[PDB]
Amino acid sequence: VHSHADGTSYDEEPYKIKDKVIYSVGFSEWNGEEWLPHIADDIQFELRQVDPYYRLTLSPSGNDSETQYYTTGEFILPDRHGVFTFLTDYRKIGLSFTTDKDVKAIRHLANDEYPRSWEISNSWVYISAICGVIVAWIFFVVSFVTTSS
Amino acid sequence: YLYLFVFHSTWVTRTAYSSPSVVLPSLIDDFREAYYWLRMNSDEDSKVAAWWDYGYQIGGMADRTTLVDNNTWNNTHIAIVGKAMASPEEKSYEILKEHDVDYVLVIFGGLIGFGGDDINKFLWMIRISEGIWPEEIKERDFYTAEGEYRVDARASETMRNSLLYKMSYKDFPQLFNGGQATDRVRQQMITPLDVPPLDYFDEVFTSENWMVRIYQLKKDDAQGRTLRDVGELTRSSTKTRRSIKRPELGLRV
Amino acid sequence: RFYSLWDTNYAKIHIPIIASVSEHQPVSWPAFFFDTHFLIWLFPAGVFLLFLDLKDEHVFVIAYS
Amino acid sequence: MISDEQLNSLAITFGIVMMTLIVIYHAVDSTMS
Amino acid sequence: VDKFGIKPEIHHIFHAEPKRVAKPIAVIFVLIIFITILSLIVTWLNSCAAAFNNIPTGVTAVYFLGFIATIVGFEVIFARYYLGTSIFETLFSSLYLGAPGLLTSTKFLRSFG
Amino acid sequence: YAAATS
Amino acid sequence: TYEQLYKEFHSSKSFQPFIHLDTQPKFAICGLIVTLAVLSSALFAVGSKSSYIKKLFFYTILSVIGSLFAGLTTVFASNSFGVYV
Amino acid sequence: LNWFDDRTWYPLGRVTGGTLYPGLMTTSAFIWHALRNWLGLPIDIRNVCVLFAPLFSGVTAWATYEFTKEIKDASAGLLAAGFIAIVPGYISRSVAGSYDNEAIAITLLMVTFMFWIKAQKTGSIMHATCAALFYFYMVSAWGGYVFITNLIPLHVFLLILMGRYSSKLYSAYTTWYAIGTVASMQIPFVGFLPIR
Amino acid sequence: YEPPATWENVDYKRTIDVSNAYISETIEITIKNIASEPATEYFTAFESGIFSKVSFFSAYFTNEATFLNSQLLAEIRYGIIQFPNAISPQEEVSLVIKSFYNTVGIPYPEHVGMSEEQHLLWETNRLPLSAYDTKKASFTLIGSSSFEEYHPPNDESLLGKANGNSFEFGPWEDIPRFSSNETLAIVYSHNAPLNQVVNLRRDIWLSHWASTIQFEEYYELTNKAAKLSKGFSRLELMKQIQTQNMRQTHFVTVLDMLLPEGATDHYFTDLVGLVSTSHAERDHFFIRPRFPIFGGWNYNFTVGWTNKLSDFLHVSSGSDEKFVASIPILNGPPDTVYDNVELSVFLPEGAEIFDIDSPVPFTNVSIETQKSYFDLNKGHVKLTFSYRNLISQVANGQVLIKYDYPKSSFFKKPLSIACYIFTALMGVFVLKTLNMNV
Ligand SMILES: *[C@@H]1O[C@H](CO)[C@@H](O[C@@H]2O[C@H](CO)[C@@H](O[C@@H]3O[C@H](CO[C@H]4O[C@H](CO)[C@@H](O)[C@H](O)[C@@H]4O)[C@@H](O)[C@H](O[C@H]4O[C@H](CO)[C@@H](O)[C@H](O)[C@@H]4O[C@H]4O[C@H](CO)[C@@H](O)[C@H](O)[C@@H]4O[C@H]4O[C@H](CO)[C@@H](O)[C@H](O)[C@@H]4O)[C@@H]3O)[C@H](O)[C@H]2NC(C)=O)[C@H](O)[C@H]1NC(C)=O
Ligand SMILES: CCCCC/C=C/C/C=C\CCCCCCCC(=O)O[C@H](COC(=O)CCCCCCCCCCCCCCC)COP(=O)([O-])OCC[N+](C)(C)C
Ligand SMILES: CCCCC/C=C\C/C=C\CCCCCCCC(=O)O[C@H](COC(=O)CCCCCCCCCCCCCCC)COP(=O)([O-])OCC[N+](C)(C)C
Ligand SMILES: CCCCC/C=C\C/C=C\CCCCCCCC(=O)O[C@H](COC(=O)CCCCCCCCCCCCCCC)COP(=O)([O-])OCC[N+](C)(C)C
Ligand SMILES: CCCCC/C=C\C/C=C\CCCCCCCC(=O)O[C@H](COC(=O)CCCCCCCCCCCCCCC)COP(=O)([O-])OCC[N+](C)(C)C
Ligand SMILES: *C(=O)c1ccc(-c2c3ccc(=[N+](C)C)cc-3oc3cc(N(C)C)ccc23)c(C(=O)[O-])c1
Ligand SMILES: *[C@@H]1O[C@H](CO)[C@@H](O[C@@H]2O[C@H](CO)[C@@H](O)[C@H](O)[C@H]2NC(C)=O)[C@H](O)[C@H]1NC(C)=O
Ligand SMILES: *[C@@H]1O[C@H](CO)[C@@H](O[C@@H]2O[C@H](CO)[C@@H](O)[C@H](O)[C@H]2NC(C)=O)[C@H](O)[C@H]1NC(C)=O
Ligand SMILES: *[C@@H]1O[C@H](CO)[C@@H](O)[C@H](O)[C@H]1NC(C)=O
Ligand SMILES: [Mn+2]
Repeated sequence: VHSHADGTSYDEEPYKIKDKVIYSVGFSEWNGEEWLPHIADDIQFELRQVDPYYRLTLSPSGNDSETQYYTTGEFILPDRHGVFTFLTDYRKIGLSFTTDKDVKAIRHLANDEYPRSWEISNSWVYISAICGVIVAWIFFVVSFVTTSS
Repeated sequence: YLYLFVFHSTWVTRTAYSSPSVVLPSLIDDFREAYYWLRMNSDEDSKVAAWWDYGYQIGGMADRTTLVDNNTWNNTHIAIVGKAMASPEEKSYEILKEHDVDYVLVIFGGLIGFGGDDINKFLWMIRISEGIWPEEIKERDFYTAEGEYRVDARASETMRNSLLYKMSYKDFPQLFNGGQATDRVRQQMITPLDVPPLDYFDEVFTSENWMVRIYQLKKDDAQGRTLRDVGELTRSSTKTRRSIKRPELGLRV
Repeated sequence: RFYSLWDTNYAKIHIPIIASVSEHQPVSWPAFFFDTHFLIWLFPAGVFLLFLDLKDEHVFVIAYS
Repeated sequence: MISDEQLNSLAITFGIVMMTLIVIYHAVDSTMS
Repeated sequence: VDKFGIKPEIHHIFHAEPKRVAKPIAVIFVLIIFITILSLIVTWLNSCAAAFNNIPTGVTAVYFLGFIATIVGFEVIFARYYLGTSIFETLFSSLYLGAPGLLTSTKFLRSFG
Repeated sequence: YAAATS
Repeated sequence: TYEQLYKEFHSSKSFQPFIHLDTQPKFAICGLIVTLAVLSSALFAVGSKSSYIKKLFFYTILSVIGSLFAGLTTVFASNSFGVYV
Repeated sequence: LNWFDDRTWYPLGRVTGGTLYPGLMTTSAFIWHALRNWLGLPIDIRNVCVLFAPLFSGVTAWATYEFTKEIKDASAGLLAAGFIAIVPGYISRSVAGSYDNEAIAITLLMVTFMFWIKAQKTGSIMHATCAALFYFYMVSAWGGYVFITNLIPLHVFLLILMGRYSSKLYSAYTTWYAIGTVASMQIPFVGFLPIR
Repeated sequence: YEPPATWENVDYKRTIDVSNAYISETIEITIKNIASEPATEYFTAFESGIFSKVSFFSAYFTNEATFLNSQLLAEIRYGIIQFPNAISPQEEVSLVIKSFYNTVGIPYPEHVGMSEEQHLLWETNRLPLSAYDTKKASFTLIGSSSFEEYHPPNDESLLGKANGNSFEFGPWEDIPRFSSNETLAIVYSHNAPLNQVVNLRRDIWLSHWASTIQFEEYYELTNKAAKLSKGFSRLELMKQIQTQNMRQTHFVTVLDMLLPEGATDHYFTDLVGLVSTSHAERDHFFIRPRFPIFGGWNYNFTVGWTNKLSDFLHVSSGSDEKFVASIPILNGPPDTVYDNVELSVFLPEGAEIFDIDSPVPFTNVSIETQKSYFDLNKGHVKLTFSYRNLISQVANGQVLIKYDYPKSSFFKKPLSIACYIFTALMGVFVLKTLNMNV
């Protein structure tokens, strides 16, 4: 499972560049009698386009009765946009091979998601110029229709 | 002259500029038939790898993911597809697998005589790939030793072993009775031995007039051996092995 | 593409994808008839007639043509 | 629906009607002005 | 020894957010621009003569107020647009304001001239 | 004439 | 009740059309003409320059007649082109 | 306007917002909305897309009529409109079914040129503003707007060399340039190309 | 919930027919009244999975020609039959119970080649499952050329003999009630496409102004036959066709739809365009899909035609403005199984529905309004019946609708179009007499 860092899902909010997401996955072993938790430290997670953009070692965080869960802590999605695969490939010798994949689309930033003008100081200067011109134009029009020649 | 203008304009409009593209007048409905098959009998997330010319149409009608489209913003990607189609099946398989491709679509006009088939657009693919990778796809190898572009029994060994050639002329000679078929855009005879077997791809669809042909990448062997070996096993007739000879394999890590 | 309109041989030399599309090729004389019958001979005339009496509108049309 | 031949006839009929009306307009305009 | 051992970790390297100027400099320049606007508004009323002699009187005053109300009101719309309202609301508000304004402004201009 | 390879 | 409704349906007379579909195309080619004439007169009643009240009177009555004729024409033409209304 | 399609160029994807011209689609969508919500007839979107070019062919004929009516007379305008209506050269890229950018683009070109000539000979700010707005529409519709961007200046330049400068020219050109350029930098595809 | 009132099955004869794309059952039971109190009802027993998909349930008297009241009661689930007259304390009654189910057997070898015939596997209870003690029984499988049993039991009594094309299971003579510990898996031959329509959407548009009733059906079809082993080869298909392989096949090449008499303006399209291979004959509309539908393939298409309103709409006698309409429920290919049907009758804007009736039970009825090409007021009245399991030829009922369409509402459509044109013309008038010159 992969989700936003705040618990929001992917369907409620599709992923966007430079977002913070969490990946978790659980494992279990068969002793031949009961399923038990698999404590392994070599498991890794890869966010790939065609080549790994993120390779992160999963850390144990939260054990069930028969399974143990692993997680990559919050990480920031790349600034490159595209269709990225969320991959957990556990391939140890002697053990069963387990592969999990999930192709998701990481959008670019929309037009309304950039910082507004009133939050950048350089923009403060330019907004001031625009306002001074609009106000002076209104005063000009009133005076051009009032003042006789 | 004005009345002549009206007549000439109407005739020109009727004869030349009013032809649809999805349906060739005879009706030949191969394009839509193949695209609808791909839309109805394929997985919604599957990816189709064809030439750029037919990208938009697929997206509109097949409604499936495409590697390249008519808009050509990225030329390295188109070069990758061109390399994937002008190289031996092993290389094509590796490249296409690296991009999660499920199906490959080719246009073949040998039966009808379309003329807009992929084999009449192969020399362009070879050029574009040649630009990016000058040492692997060489245009001077798809010609004969005399400089001729042949698809006959006198084709280059590099031509006969390319993906596009082996995927377009498959099961073609066995169609025309007698054991020899005749093309109708290049006007050359293809015999059953001019076409080597495809060991990495399966045919899943072939339109009614053999104009669109859809192949599917086959999953790699469970035992982890090259698919050419699986093939040469399933083909080679049963016979006693030559002998038991120590294999030259190297050092186990 | 705009440079290619002046350096006619440029496309093939560098951009190999612009010189494969049929759309960007020169045209033989028949096509200027198949598309504008009768008008094609009568157009060069209209340009001269607009040139004998220059006005600003006519300067526009001449440059366009 | 309307057949192809009938469509051709309609196209040519509209074109001829258009050209004759334009010629009549030019004739009246030139004579009267 | 391919794909048999643990693999080195990869971490994406990000770019830098562009540097914004310190607020004191921006405040200084905003003050300069404000002073320039004030100097213009006073140059009109002082050195130059914006006479304000021919203020309209009679029924024409009503049309004058309507004209000024269209002139300021389109600007109010554009400011209500800069601050978040949608293009469709900004396109219907403009139509509503424009139609009576197109009548009253033309009427003021016809009477006065 | 269309956006296609010749 | 299925039995009651079924008996009522079978022991009843079949639908009879107001204007048969076959004849509706001719009615359209006639209605169009009338609308064209009346509307054209209405369009030529905004230049009379006789009296604003007279212009309003003429325009309103001509427009009303033209509107009724145009509505009928639209229904007949729709039905005759295969888009039934 | 903020659409990322992940079903084209599969590994990379395509940001359509800044790689598409949004004016043909916007016009078709507006016609669709108008027909189904106001006039009351809900035609399909495939039918509107198919019959888009035939509809604007008449608009192009009228625009040609006015543009010619600005160079000689109204009779020559009628002849020009008749010629353009059925001329095979225009018909080739505007047959019912053809839905590329040219369908509406070559209509806007004539409209823009009409307003420019009306603005240059008369000398009016309103017609130059109308020309600027239609030039914006062309910038938003087709990618061959650059032709206008280089034909309107050229005309003006020639008028300077032949000694025919006036004040009507100053007024018309400066108003067209200012409004048109500031408005054609609002399409995401164009960006800051007009100044660099 | 064993039924308290009791009966005794003197003879229980069961015949299952497998010659179609569905299962039809006919149970001929003679019941005696164990209880001394007069009994009036009988309960039939179904399993859970079989009761989930039972399309048609009927019961009738062997001697009489009348259909006894029969319902499905909603883990041996039950159906209740109701006798017209009270049955005496000790007396015998003979019924023929007929059921049609929406299940067919799965192919025993899942993958077969284009030419090979298909064998299907069906699993059912061999021993009579009933709520009343049974003193004699039989089970006979008919309708297929070859019947064999998968994993036959050891016991000789639990075995089948073949007479002609039947597979009789032999007369047992002592059966406890509620005894279902036996399972029978039988493989039978089949050489026909198993046509399943996942969803059908029927639109029936009534127009008073033009006396035409228009039908438009959207089909989502799938063949449930054996999947193609080794993939699809055009070469093999063409070789079959050229050698005049006119035998039976398990793939769909042509579909023969049966339409109401007098149909006109036929059309057959799909989501990609108009298919051209569509021959319309006399009351038959032959349709050829773009690609032959093999085992496990999906094809979604739309067919449509037009008829005359005089054939479906009748006028009430007491009032000239009340109408009764009888509309068919299914007009599809000869042998097909439907899994969901949504029948929508669109009525003119004025109509006000007054009475509704359906011969087969429905899963939902809804009334709403949907706009149309010249709907400038509210829209056509849309009455929607949702149904679940329907069979091609069993479900031949006709929906009956009674609605009121007054003459005031007939003339309002021209008036609304006229009001729109009138307002436009008044707007032009205002725009023309309002000077805005500075
Ligand atoms: C059009 O389509 C084409 C094809 O479809 C697209 O082209 C592809 O683009 C890819 C990325 O843009 C590119 O992949 C990169 O290639 C680089 C060069 O590869 C060649 O050289 C290397 C040796 O240098 C060979 O090993 C290789 O086989 C080639 O011969 C690689 O260097 C790139 O690797 C880096 O990125 C990948 C993916 O993130 C990582 O897995 C890898 O480990 C490298 O990561 C380093 O850099 C990233 C930032 O990019 C860091 O985040 C990371 O931590 C690493 O940083 C260390 O190293 C850097 C220096 O590299 C150092 O500064 C830093 O401090 C750290 O020390 C990657 O493999 C494809 O090759 C290319 N394909 C083709 C056919 O051209 C094209 O994009 C499309 N056009 C578009 C989209 O507009
Ligand atoms: C914002 C205002 C716009 C200005 C317009 C003015 C206002 C009045 C409104 C419309 C009046 C006429 C509109 C009818 C056109 C629809 C016909 C259609 O679409 O027909 C198409 C195809 O055509 C035809 O068959 C013949 C083509 C003839 C069309 C005539 C063209 C005249 C008008 C051209 C432009 C019209 C603009 C509308 C779309 C942009 C429907 O084919 P189909 O396969 O869907 O169904 C086919 C039927 N089966 C279901 C059985 C398969
Ligand atoms: C006498 C006074 C008259 C005033 C002057 C009027 C006209 C001047 C014309 C120039 C306009 C310049 C740019 C306008 C941007 C509008 C888009 C928009 O609005 O999209 C914007 C941004 O998308 C874009 O950049 C899109 C690029 C422009 C695309 C335009 C569509 C092309 C079609 C052209 C013709 C359409 C005709 C249709 C039928 C005929 C988002 O808007 P929002 O909803 O997030 O707004 C919220 C308010 N924020 C701004 C504070 C967040
Ligand atoms: C303002 C001046 C306008 C002047 C117009 C002049 C000439 C028009 C000439 C030809 C256009 C029609 C020719 C094609 C006919 C077949 C189209 C077709 O077959 O397509 C139709 C849809 O298309 C249309 O809506 C065509 C609209 C026809 C309009 C006819 C013209 C008279 C009205 C003029 C405008 C009045 C506006 C008043 C507003 C208050 C396919 O519908 P469907 O797939 O749902 O099939 C139906 C299946 N159910 C019914 C079961 C769902
Ligand atoms: C500035 C204005 C623009 C000037 C003109 C613009 C465009 C027109 C030019 C070309 C259009 C090409 C015609 C192709 C149409 C194909 C369909 C076809 O031809 O249908 C023909 C029918 O024809 C006709 O009976 C013509 C009907 C006569 C109509 C009278 C004039 C039309 C009035 C329209 C506007 C009225 C509104 C008034 C107020 C707004 C065959 O159809 P079907 O056998 O499938 O009928 C289906 C089977 N039933 C018969 C059972 C339904
Ligand atoms: C663009 O590359 C191009 C446009 C039009 C034509 C063309 C025809 C194309 C398809 C046709 N059908 C399948 C009906 C017919 C065509 O007729 C033509 C006739 C001429 N003449 C009379 C000189 C010219 C072109 C076409 C082509 C093409 O195939 O040549 C190409
Ligand atoms: C064509 O109809 C089929 C049959 O209903 C549709 O198949 C269903 O598709 C959805 C989503 O893809 C799946 O969840 C269902 O399981 C499918 N049902 C079956 C029986 O396979 C199919 O989606 C339709 N195709 C189109 C293009 O509309
Ligand atoms: C039967 O009626 C309809 C059948 O469509 C269903 O109820 C409606 O379902 C639609 C489907 O989107 C919802 O939008 C509505 O809110 C539902 N209610 C109404 C009143 O329309 C449902 O299947 C059944 N409703 C019942 C039994 O009340
Ligand atoms: C989980 O917690 C630890 C392992 O981390 C250990 O007590 C046991 O395996 C688990 N205990 C419970 C209560 O789940
Ligand atoms: Mn284009």
